Amino acid sequence: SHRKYEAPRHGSLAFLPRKRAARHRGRVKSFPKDDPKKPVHLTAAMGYKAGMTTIVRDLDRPGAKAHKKEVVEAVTIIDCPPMVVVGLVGYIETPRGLRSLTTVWAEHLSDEVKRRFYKNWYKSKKKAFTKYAKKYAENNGASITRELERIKKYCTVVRVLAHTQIRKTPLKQKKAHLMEIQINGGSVADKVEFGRSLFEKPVTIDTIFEKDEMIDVIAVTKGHGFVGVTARWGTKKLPRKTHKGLRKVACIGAWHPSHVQWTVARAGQMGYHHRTSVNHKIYRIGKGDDEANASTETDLTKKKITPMGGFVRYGEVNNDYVMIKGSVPGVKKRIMTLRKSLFTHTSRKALEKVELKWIDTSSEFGHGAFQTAAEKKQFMGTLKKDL
Amino acid sequence: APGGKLKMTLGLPVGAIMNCADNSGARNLYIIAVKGAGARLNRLPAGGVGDMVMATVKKGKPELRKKVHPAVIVRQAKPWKRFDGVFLYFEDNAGVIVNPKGEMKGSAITGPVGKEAAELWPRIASNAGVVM
RNA sequence: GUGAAGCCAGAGGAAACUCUGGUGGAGGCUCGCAGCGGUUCUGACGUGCAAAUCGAUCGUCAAAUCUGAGCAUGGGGGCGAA
RNA sequence: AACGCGGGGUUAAGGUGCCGGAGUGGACGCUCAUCAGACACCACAAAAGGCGUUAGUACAUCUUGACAGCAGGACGGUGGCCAUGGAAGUCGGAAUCCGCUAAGGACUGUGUAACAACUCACCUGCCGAAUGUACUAGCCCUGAAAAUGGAUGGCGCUCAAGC
RNA sequence: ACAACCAACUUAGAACUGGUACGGACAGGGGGAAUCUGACUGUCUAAUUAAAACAUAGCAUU
RNA sequence: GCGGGUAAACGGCGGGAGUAACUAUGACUCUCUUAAGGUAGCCAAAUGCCUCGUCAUCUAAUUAGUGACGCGCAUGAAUGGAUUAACGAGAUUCCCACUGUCCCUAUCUACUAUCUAGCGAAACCACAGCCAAGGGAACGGGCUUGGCAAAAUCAGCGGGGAA
RNA sequence: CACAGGGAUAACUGGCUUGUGGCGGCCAAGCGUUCAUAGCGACGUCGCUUUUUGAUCCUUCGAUGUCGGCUCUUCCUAUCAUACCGAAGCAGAAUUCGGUAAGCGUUGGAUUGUUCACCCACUAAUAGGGAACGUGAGCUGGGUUUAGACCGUCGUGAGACAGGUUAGUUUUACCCUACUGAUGAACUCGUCGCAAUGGUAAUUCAGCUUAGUACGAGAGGAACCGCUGAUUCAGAUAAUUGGUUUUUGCGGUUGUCCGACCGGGCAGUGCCGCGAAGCUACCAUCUGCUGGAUAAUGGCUGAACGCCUCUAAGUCAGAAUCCAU
Ligand SMILES: [Mg+2]
Ligand SMILES: [Mg+2]
Ligand SMILES: [Mg+2]
Ligand SMILES: [Mg+2]
Ligand SMILES: [Mg+2]
Ligand SMILES: [Mg+2]
Ligand SMILES: [Mg+2]
Ligand SMILES: [Mg+2]
Ligand SMILES: [Mg+2]
Ligand SMILES: [Mg+2]
Ligand SMILES: [Mg+2]
Ligand SMILES: [Mg+2]
Ligand SMILES: [Mg+2]
Ligand SMILES: [Mg+2]
Ligand SMILES: [Mg+2]
Ligand SMILES: [Mg+2]
Ligand SMILES: [Mg+2]
Ligand SMILES: [Mg+2]
Ligand SMILES: [Mg+2]
Ligand SMILES: [Mg+2]
Ligand SMILES: [Mg+2]
Ligand SMILES: [Mg+2]
Ligand SMILES: [Mg+2]
Ligand SMILES: [Mg+2]
Ligand SMILES: [Mg+2]
Ligand SMILES: [Mg+2]
Ligand SMILES: [Mg+2]
Ligand SMILES: [Mg+2]
Ligand SMILES: [Mg+2]
Ligand SMILES: [Mg+2]
Ligand SMILES: [Mg+2]
Ligand SMILES: [Mg+2]
Ligand SMILES: [Mg+2]
Ligand SMILES: [Mg+2]
Ligand SMILES: [Mg+2]
Ligand SMILES: [Mg+2]
Ligand SMILES: [Mg+2]
Ligand SMILES: [Mg+2]
Ligand SMILES: [Mg+2]
Ligand SMILES: [Mg+2]
Ligand SMILES: [Mg+2]
Ligand SMILES: [Mg+2]
Ligand SMILES: [Mg+2]
Ligand SMILES: [Mg+2]
Ligand SMILES: [Mg+2]
Ligand SMILES: [Mg+2]
Ligand SMILES: [Mg+2]
Ligand SMILES: [Mg+2]
Ligand SMILES: [Mg+2]
Ligand SMILES: [Mg+2]
Ligand SMILES: [Mg+2]
Ligand SMILES: [Mg+2]
Ligand SMILES: [Mg+2]
Ligand SMILES: [Mg+2]
Ligand SMILES: [Mg+2]
Ligand SMILES: [Mg+2]
Ligand SMILES: [Mg+2]
Ligand SMILES: [Mg+2]
Ligand SMILES: [Mg+2]
Ligand SMILES: [Mg+2]
Ligand SMILES: [Mg+2]
Ligand SMILES: [Mg+2]
Ligand SMILES: [Mg+2]
Ligand SMILES: [Mg+2]
Ligand SMILES: [Mg+2]
Ligand SMILES: [Mg+2]
Ligand SMILES: [Mg+2]
Ligand SMILES: [Mg+2]
Ligand SMILES: [Mg+2]
Ligand SMILES: [Mg+2]
Ligand SMILES: [Mg+2]
Ligand SMILES: [Mg+2]
Ligand SMILES: [Mg+2]
Ligand SMILES: [Mg+2]
Ligand SMILES: [Mg+2]
Ligand SMILES: [Mg+2]
Ligand SMILES: [Mg+2]
Ligand SMILES: [Mg+2]
Ligand SMILES: [Mg+2]
Ligand SMILES: [Mg+2]
Ligand SMILES: [Mg+2]
Ligand SMILES: [Mg+2]
Ligand SMILES: [Mg+2]
Ligand SMILES: [Mg+2]
Ligand SMILES: [Mg+2]
Ligand SMILES: [Mg+2]
Ligand SMILES: [Mg+2]
Ligand SMILES: [Mg+2]
Ligand SMILES: [Mg+2]
Ligand SMILES: [Mg+2]
Ligand SMILES: [Mg+2]
Ligand SMILES: [Mg+2]
Ligand SMILES: [Mg+2]
Ligand SMILES: [Mg+2]
Repeated sequence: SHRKYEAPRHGSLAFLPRKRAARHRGRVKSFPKDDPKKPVHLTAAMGYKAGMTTIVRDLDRPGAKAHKKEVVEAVTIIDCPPMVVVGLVGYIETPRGLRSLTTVWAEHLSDEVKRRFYKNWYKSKKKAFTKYAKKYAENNGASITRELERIKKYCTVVRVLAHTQIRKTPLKQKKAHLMEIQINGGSVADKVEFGRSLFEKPVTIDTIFEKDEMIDVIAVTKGHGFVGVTARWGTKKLPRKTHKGLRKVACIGAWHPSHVQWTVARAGQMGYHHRTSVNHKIYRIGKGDDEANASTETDLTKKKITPMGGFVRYGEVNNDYVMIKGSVPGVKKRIMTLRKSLFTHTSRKALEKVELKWIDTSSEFGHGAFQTAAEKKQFMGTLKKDL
Repeated sequence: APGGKLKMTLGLPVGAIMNCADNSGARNLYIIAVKGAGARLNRLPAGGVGDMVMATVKKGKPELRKKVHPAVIVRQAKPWKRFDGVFLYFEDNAGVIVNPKGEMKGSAITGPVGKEAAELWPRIASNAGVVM
C-alpha cells in the first residue's frame, strides 16, 4: 500500500557512492572554458587550510535590510605560499577523449617535489630525474625543444605541472603536492611559451586570483569513521521502546523486489568525500611580507592574520593568504585546490566589491577578548612575571 | 505574514504558552499555529520574534477566552542573532493580540519589544516603549 | 509517625457535664530496613548465569506475618481463602 | 506423430535476415503508426469516429463546356394594392404577370425622418478536363489509464524481415 | 540561702561570617478535581492473567 | 397422579386504541392476555444494538471524560438495589509541577561488539545461491527468452531464501 | 481440551471472473434568459480497472506470523499544487473546463486501536493508489485475542454470543544472496592524467517596484522585467552562539579514613560552579550551473484540392519534460 504521509527522501543520490575519496589531494575535474582572445593565465592554485575567523564589513546591497549597515561574517583562511612551476603537459583530442601526448620537465627539480615520487625517500638513492636532467645538456636541449615543438604543433590543451612549497608552511609534512593547472587564453604557442618561461619559477596567488572574485574550493571533507544511518543520512530516530536498536531504518525495503535497493539508507563510511564547493567570494589576498596584512583602512593596528596564540592545530600564516567568505570542505592542514569559477556571475551579491572594516585576531583557543598582545598588556597592567 | 523578515532562531513551537505584553485583558497566549509555516512530516510549526501566530487565551478575561486570535511575538527567551552578529535574548516569551491586518487589540505594551516586531508591525512600533 | 481506653491537674457552670495542660501506649493503623512477595519497564537475557534468572521500580513488614524438623491426608484419591 | 539398437533417403506439423538447419527466393497490391505490425489453441479490447486504397448509387459538362479562381448588368406601368407627416421592393402579409436583350424577382440582403447609390439569384464574356454529394470495406490512426526494468522469444526489420 | 565538687546529653536565644550556601554526598512522599469498581487487612493461576476474582466480618435461609 | 405450603428455593415480572377551550404529550378512559405484569431506586453505567443517542460542560478542535435525559435491543432489588467515609502495584478523564515522549537531535562514561593469544560450540543444511519477463501447481535459484557475467576477502545489515 | 489426517475442505496473500464498487466513452430528450453540444444532462448502449465487496476453491493446514500505526524506499496516473498552453455564459480580478505533463511537493493537531471519518489550523496544495490488502528474526501490541474475571441477553445445565469490559511471555541470524561500506592477487614500482559506464537536484512562496497603473460606470483591480527575502530539500563547515565534560583542569563542599595542618584516599564520575579542546545544532554559519532535442500549442512557406490550409515535402518558436554539462 502507498506511503501514508508524503515526505522527501533523506539525502541525495547525486553523491551516492559514499566511499572514501580515491585521493587525498582534490581533483579538478573541469577547468574553465578556454578563450583564445584572453591573455594567457593559470586557472587554478593550491593552498593549505589554516582556519576560520570573523570579519565586519559595511554591506553594499540596495534593497536589502542590512544595506549600508555593519555585518559580521565568518571567513576561511588559506595559507598560500607561492607555487613552483616545474612542467608542461600537452593534451590532444581523440574520439575517446582528451589524452596527454607528452610532458616536458624543468632541468632541476627540488627535493620537495621529488619526495612526491617516492614512498621511502629517506632510504632511497634519490635518482628521480637524474637521467632526464641530462637532456638539457645533450645536443643543446634538442629533445626538450622537440617535445615543446610537438606540443605546439599537435596539442590543443596546455597545462603546467606545479607543486607547493610546503616547507614554508608550519606543516610537519615535507612531501610537496603536485598538480596540473590549465593555461587559458592565447594560442597554443602562447601557452607553451608562458609555461616554459615559468619553469622552476614561483607564481604567487595574487597573479592567479584577485579580490572580490568568485572561486571554487576542491578538497576532501572531514572524515568520520563507520557511521550509522541516523547521522549518515539524517533519518528519524525510532521510538525509545524499540527493541534491538532505535538508531536504524525500520523498513529497508518491500517484499516483491526481493532485494535491498541502492536507494535505502545504510550504515557505512561518512565524510572524507571529494567535494567541489562553488561560489566563494575572495575577501582579501594578504601578503606574507606585509606586517599589517590583517589591518584595515578603519582599523590601523599593525597586526597579521594569525590569531593570538596561533591558529589552533595549524600554527602561523607567514605567507600569502586568501580570505574566503563562509566555509570550505576539509579540515585544517588540508591541501585546498582553488579553481576559477565555471559560471557567469551577474547577481549583485556576486558582483559586489567588498571593503573590510575589521578582522578578528583574538585567540581561537578560548574566549579570546583581546586582539593583540599589546592590547592585553595595556588592559591587564603589570603582572608578577614582569618583575 | 510579515514580508522581508530575515531568518532567525525560532524559539516558540506550537503548544508554547507565552505572556501577554499588552493590556487587552489576556494574561497569556497559547500558540496553536504559525502563519508562515510550511509542510514537513512531524515538524512542529515554530515562530520567532516578530511573526504572526494563531493563539488562544488560557488565562484572562472570559470574553477573550475560548477563541482563536491572531498574535505577534514581541520577545522570546531563546537566544538569536541578527546580521550584526550579536546573540541576544529576553527574559520571557511575550506577544500581543492583533487583527489579521496587524492592528493591536490593546493600546499599551508592557516591557521591552524586540526590534523585528517593531520593524515589521507599525502599530506595535507605535505602541512600544523600549525597542531591543 | 499517629496517639484509643484508663489516670493526674487546672479552668467554667448550678446542675449534668463542658473545656484545657499533661500522662498512657491501643490498633488484623501508618512511613520504612531485613525477611516474605512479585506491579511495571511488557528493561536485561531469551542455543541465558538460570528448563523462570538478573536490574531498576514496586506490595507487605507486629500479625489472616515468615520459617525448620517430626507427623497425617495417596490418584477418579488427596488437598484447595477456588 | 506415438518410441528396440544403428546407417541412408523422404517428409509431417512448422520454418528458410541473424540468433538457426534452410530464400535478404519469385509475382501483384496494401500500410508510415510522436502506441506500426508481425502469437490457430494463446495469453488483452468494443461501441463510436478520421480527405490513404478500392468499390456501389445518383448528379453537373459534353464544348450548347463542369468546380475553383473574375469585370459588368437587376430595364421600363412600379407613389401597384392596404398601410403614411413620411417607408417608391427592402416597417407589418398574402401573391408576382411582361411587348426590345445570351441574363435581371413588384426582388436575397445592405442603406435610409421618404430616397438614391450598393448587393444577390442568372448570364453573353476570361479558362478548358475532369467535378460535387451520400455511402460500402481494406490497411492505418483516435477511442486505448497502474503500479521493479521488458519483451512479435530476442536482435532488429519500412522499394519489410509487416499484411 | 550561697559556695564548692561531680556529670551527660537535649532544647532555646544572640552576634559575627561566606558562594545567598548549608538534610551541600548519602538518604529521601509529586500533588490535586472526579468517574467505574471491590468495604477495609488478607489470598490465588510456582513458569504469560494479582484483578473488579477468592476470602472476610455482617446478614439470611436450611 | 391428587390436594395444601414455600421465592434471603431455581427463577419470572405483558400488548393494543382514543383523550385536555391552537397544538404536542397524555393525567383519564376503552380493550386483549398472564402466575405476576418491573415497585423503590439506577442508567448510552464494566449492562443500549441503533450510537460517534440528545442537551450542557471540559478544548481552537474531543467517537474520550463528567453532569443531566430515558418506551431501558436486553437496568432493578441477598440471582441483592441505591449510596458510601477510609483503603487499592485495580480501570478511566482532566489540572498544576516536571521532564529528550516529541520538535530534533547532539554529547560523555563503562562493558561489549572490533583486532590479537589461548580455548572453542550450536541451530540449520536435496543440490545450491545475481536478476527481468514468460509459461508453469495460477508469486522460480534452476526451465524459455533476454540482461549480463572476473580471483580470494573483512565489518555491518535485516529485502529475499514463500529462512 | 486431545489424537490420526486433510490444502479432497473454510478464515489471510496470490490466480481466473467483474455481478457489485470505482473510472470513462457513444447518443442527446431536456436544462442552461436567448443556445442540445461554454458547462450539465434522461432513456439507452459500449467499455476500462482490480485501491471495494462478492463468486470460485487452483497453491499453501509435518504453519508463508493473521489489523493498525511508526519508519523507509521506490513505482503508477485516473493531476490537488507547481511549468507551459487552448476554451468559456473569460472586461479586470477570482474561477471553470481541457491539453502536454508524475520533474517536484502534498503538513501540524483534538476524539477514535482503527481503517474510514469529522472537526481546529497552517499552507502553493494539503490528489488518489500499488509494491504478498509493501514493511512483526524492523518495532509496538492499542484491535482481533487461548487459558483468570465481570455484566447484559440466551440456556434446566455444562455453557453460548460475528455484544460490552478488565488482565494477559512478541524467540533465533554467526549461513547464502542482496545491500552499505572496506581490503585485495595477477599485469615492475610510482607520479600525473583521460573518461566508457553508472548516479544526478533542487523546490515553492512572500514583500518592494511595475501600480492604485492596464481593464473597468463604479465597487474593484493583473502581469513581464528588476530588487530583497523566506519555505522544503541537498552538500559542507565550527569564526561566533548554544549543548555536551574523565581536561576528573581549577575552585567550593558532605560523610569517612590517613593524629591536626598541608596534601590526599574512598562514596564504581560523591555532589555543585565555571570549564578550554573535540564533536555537534535551520539551536550556528556557508554554498547549490546552463546547453541541446522536444510534447501540447503558436507560426512561416505550401500543395494535395487553380481557392484555402502550421503539414503532406521543408521549416521557426516552445513546458517544472527528455538528454547532456
Ligand atoms: Mg541532523
Ligand atoms: Mg520490547
Ligand atoms: Mg575555539
Ligand atoms: Mg498493617
Ligand atoms: Mg524478595
Ligand atoms: Mg521483557
Ligand atoms: Mg541476544
Ligand atoms: Mg525481578
Ligand atoms: Mg535508572
Ligand atoms: Mg531406428
Ligand atoms: Mg534418418
Ligand atoms: Mg517464405
Ligand atoms: Mg543458416
Ligand atoms: Mg525478396
Ligand atoms: Mg513486393
Ligand atoms: Mg509520419
Ligand atoms: Mg492502435
Ligand atoms: Mg506462443
Ligand atoms: Mg470500427
Ligand atoms: Mg476509410
Ligand atoms: Mg510488437
Ligand atoms: Mg519467433
Ligand atoms: Mg524469421
Ligand atoms: Mg508476403
Ligand atoms: Mg528543605
Ligand atoms: Mg515510597
Ligand atoms: Mg479488595
Ligand atoms: Mg493458602
Ligand atoms: Mg503466572
Ligand atoms: Mg495452568
Ligand atoms: Mg504476574
Ligand atoms: Mg420504573
Ligand atoms: Mg451503581
Ligand atoms: Mg440505559
Ligand atoms: Mg457516552
Ligand atoms: Mg453513578
Ligand atoms: Mg463511559
Ligand atoms: Mg485527551
Ligand atoms: Mg465526551
Ligand atoms: Mg453519563
Ligand atoms: Mg431482565
Ligand atoms: Mg433481572
Ligand atoms: Mg426479592
Ligand atoms: Mg441482574
Ligand atoms: Mg446492603
Ligand atoms: Mg470512597
Ligand atoms: Mg559482531
Ligand atoms: Mg582468539
Ligand atoms: Mg551437499
Ligand atoms: Mg525473478
Ligand atoms: Mg504469471
Ligand atoms: Mg511468475
Ligand atoms: Mg527455492
Ligand atoms: Mg540463460
Ligand atoms: Mg565473483
Ligand atoms: Mg541482524
Ligand atoms: Mg530475511
Ligand atoms: Mg530453506
Ligand atoms: Mg485445493
Ligand atoms: Mg466492473
Ligand atoms: Mg460532453
Ligand atoms: Mg477480487
Ligand atoms: Mg483458497
Ligand atoms: Mg495452512
Ligand atoms: Mg510448508
Ligand atoms: Mg517469512
Ligand atoms: Mg498514527
Ligand atoms: Mg494523463
Ligand atoms: Mg491541469
Ligand atoms: Mg520522482
Ligand atoms: Mg503547514
Ligand atoms: Mg490488492
Ligand atoms: Mg500486509
Ligand atoms: Mg519482515
Ligand atoms: Mg516478530
Ligand atoms: Mg502489521
Ligand atoms: Mg491487549
Ligand atoms: Mg479471556
Ligand atoms: Mg466478549
Ligand atoms: Mg483486554
Ligand atoms: Mg498485569
Ligand atoms: Mg552520465
Ligand atoms: Mg475607463
Ligand atoms: Mg551536518
Ligand atoms: Mg561553550
Ligand atoms: Mg564547546
Ligand atoms: Mg562532571
Ligand atoms: Mg578540583
Ligand atoms: Mg575528604
Ligand atoms: Mg579503603
Ligand atoms: Mg551515586
Ligand atoms: Mg557549561
Ligand atoms: Mg499559407
Ligand atoms: Mg512535415
